Amino acid sequence: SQHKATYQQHIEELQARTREALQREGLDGLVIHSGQGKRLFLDDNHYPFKVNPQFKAWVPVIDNPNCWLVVNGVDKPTLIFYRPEDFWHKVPPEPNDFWTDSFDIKLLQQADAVEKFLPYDKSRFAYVGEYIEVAKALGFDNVNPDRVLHYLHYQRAYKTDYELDCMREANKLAVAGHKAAEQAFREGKSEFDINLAYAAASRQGDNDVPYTSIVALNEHASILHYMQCDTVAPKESRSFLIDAGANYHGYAADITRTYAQEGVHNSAMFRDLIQAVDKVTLTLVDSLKPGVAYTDIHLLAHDGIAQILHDTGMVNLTPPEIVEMGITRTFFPHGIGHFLGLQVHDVGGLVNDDRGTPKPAPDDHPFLRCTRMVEARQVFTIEPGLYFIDSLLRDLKATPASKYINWDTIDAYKPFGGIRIEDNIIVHRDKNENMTRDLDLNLEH
Amino acid sequence: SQHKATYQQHIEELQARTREALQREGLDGLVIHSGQGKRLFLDDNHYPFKVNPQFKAWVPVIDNPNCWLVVNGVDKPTLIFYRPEDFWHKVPPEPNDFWTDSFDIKLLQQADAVEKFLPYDKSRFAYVGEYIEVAKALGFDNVNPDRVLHYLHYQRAYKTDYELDCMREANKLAVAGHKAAEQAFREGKSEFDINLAYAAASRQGDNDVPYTSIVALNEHASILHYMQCDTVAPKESRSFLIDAGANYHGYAADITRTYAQEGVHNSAMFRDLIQAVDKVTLTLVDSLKPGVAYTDIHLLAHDGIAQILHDTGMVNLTPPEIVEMGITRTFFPHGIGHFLGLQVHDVGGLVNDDRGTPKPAPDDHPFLRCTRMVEARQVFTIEPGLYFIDSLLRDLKATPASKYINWDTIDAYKPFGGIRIEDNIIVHRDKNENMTRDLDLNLEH
Ligand SMILES: [Mn+2]
Ligand SMILES: [Mn+2]
Ligand SMILES: [Mn+2]
Ligand SMILES: [Mn+2]
Ligand code: NI
Ligand code: NI
Repeated sequence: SQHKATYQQHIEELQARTREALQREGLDGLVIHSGQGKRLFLDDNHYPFKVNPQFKAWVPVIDNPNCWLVVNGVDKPTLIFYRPEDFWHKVPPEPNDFWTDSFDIKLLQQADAVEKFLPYDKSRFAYVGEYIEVAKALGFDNVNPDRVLHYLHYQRAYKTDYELDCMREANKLAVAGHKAAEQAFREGKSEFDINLAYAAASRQGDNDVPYTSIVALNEHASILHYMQCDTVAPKESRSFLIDAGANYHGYAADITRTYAQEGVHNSAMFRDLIQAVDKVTLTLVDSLKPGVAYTDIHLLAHDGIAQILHDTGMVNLTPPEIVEMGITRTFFPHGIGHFLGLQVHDVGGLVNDDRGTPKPAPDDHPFLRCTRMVEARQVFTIEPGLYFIDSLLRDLKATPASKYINWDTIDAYKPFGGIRIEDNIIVHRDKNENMTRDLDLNLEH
Repeated sequence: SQHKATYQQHIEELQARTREALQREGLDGLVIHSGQGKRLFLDDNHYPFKVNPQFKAWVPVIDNPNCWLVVNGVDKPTLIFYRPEDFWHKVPPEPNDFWTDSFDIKLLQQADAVEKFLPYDKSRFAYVGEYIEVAKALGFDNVNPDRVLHYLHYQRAYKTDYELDCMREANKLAVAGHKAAEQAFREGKSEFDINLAYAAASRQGDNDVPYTSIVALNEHASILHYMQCDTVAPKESRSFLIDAGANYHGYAADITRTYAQEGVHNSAMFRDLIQAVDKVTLTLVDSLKPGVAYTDIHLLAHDGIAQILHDTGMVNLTPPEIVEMGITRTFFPHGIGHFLGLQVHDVGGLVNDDRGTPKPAPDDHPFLRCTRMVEARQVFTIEPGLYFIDSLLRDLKATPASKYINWDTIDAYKPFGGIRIEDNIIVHRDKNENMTRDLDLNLEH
């Protein structure tokens, strides 16, 4: 509907960035490697193929190993495109799609035959890719140069119109999955079956999604990296946290919702806690504006969580006292969000400039993944949370801060695990676009 | 029900094998590494963890990186068991299950802290694992010694009672998936949705199964490594080939079935072709007996396929002439089957002895994966096929053999793609156990 024209503009922007990167490093071009198949130890099975982000940054070929871009920022980029013809393969038609006019395409039938399409004098080129020993054999002395990658990673923060469209489509697929997952939860289904419901609606399976989904019932919602999926449902399914996304052309969505089951003891109470976290998400989204330091968004999240901890009677101190004593970190221990793009935890969040000068997170907020200034064309997650994490509550109970905690109230919330409400937002010059809310993903459907 | 006693016997057999391997190499012990997490290039996501087969050969811990066995074939094996306690992890109870009494278990909280549990003098030990640079840093000069691995791989052919039980359970899960997949096909569902139906019934997802499933409709059934799953069903779904398995404690099932849709033009004809391939599978299974050369099973398969090609009028030559002219290879181009176990294409199929002397497949049958003599306690796949592979038919049409082919008959079968019927069989001294058929997986359900 608009992708060919927007893609051609995307290519012009990438060519411009490539010219600058090449000037900084003193090179004539880059050779960008999609990757290779990875064989299991002692075995003939392979790992799922995961394309080099620097390759899919140019072209929506995400499922094809042994492909190579040769770019100089001036000429039409060369795409060496892997297309074996052995009888056991599904041989697709030669590439022909919205993107193909942008490239000089060379078909490669044998991965080991790639030298014939590469530059003769590689002294002037840098290989960009994971297979640094392969690049060495092929003759590249310059591999993954920091000046090039720091510059490209910095610019990756600013999405082109094409990229923003791809991210909108990824959000659409993810939202469909999310709505189906909520229904499956309310049907009493296991974590495993809820995940299949999400796959069925998003049309994305476990090796299509851009990160492994968190599908967590009851107390599992307190476990931030909960990776199991139980195949039997709990006797009582009272709460549900799902963190799951989708890919479109290699661009990610990254969405979290939390739910309370109708009819269980204290359902309304937990539901209202979810609603309070939701209001923090939306308030923080409104605080995103060009010029704001993203660290201030993180600190503002801690202020919101403190207000909830106070209002619910969980902590018998004033909101600023709850913050200043460090108590909010027990309940909200991770970062407020991060750049989103070709990678889920997208690149450039902890640098100050395009040369890679570090700007690390504060010491008391070590898991914050972005400290950049907010600007137009950036895409962010905003993901406040409030959890009842047994290990951190136990640590807290053994401190002097334990006397301010109403442990009866903690015990009432604890069986519901925790809460996170994560949206994906495009920052524009004069407004924000909450892709997730624009698709009518709120709190119950 | 019987697993603790059978497992203890399994451990005694492994200790015996370990004593022999150690004697051949001149070592005092092995250090066997489960593996490590693999990070995506430039990213913080990880590949799905895949356990070292030599580790899961001892213990049913298949989802845990940074674990280490120390074995000498005499003492109770040491298991260094990874159990980090950081707040973001689901911390399970300390290991306690049927297998745990067999080990001296040392808990490891930090992967990089493993040196404290390893032998001081490593000169006498061999590391067995993928992370050979890690082993070098830790001080092992002996890594993956051929004498040890050739011996252990040879003995892996002969399954213990415990292993046979695990393989029976894997077959049970796979069969459940297979029956559900057939139903989904007959409902007109897409490849993608058929795969979800299989997951739902087997309770195994894309990263649980021991190989990526082939889920192929119509002409896709002719594509032996068909890896796509279309998300929209064809206008007419006339045929279905599914090659899919399951894991139980790291042991694989590996099953293929093919189906014809009721009511389509030429349905009965294709159905009858499936039935003829099925009769070849069953006849070949009866030919498996201790003392038989597995290569003779492969050649016997070619005789059966020739008989079908003759009987159907596809090829206007006598059955032995069809074989001797090489025509059967166009229709059945892969091997008749392979050892099955901890790995799908299980180890030791192409060696003559326990020192690794090669016994490669014949030149005219290069994809045959097993040339071993059949013996009791071995587990095999038997997987004859008959396909209509456009690339090979085109090659054939350009040869003098083209004049013997009834291309009208080929054109009638071609839209159905192809056929494979694969069972998993345990060879006993006096009989075979067809695990797959024992679970009532035949041709329509
Ligand atoms: Mn996120
Ligand atoms: Mn997330
Ligand atoms: Mn097989
Ligand atoms: Mn198979
Ligand atoms: Ni368009
Ligand atoms: Ni048992």
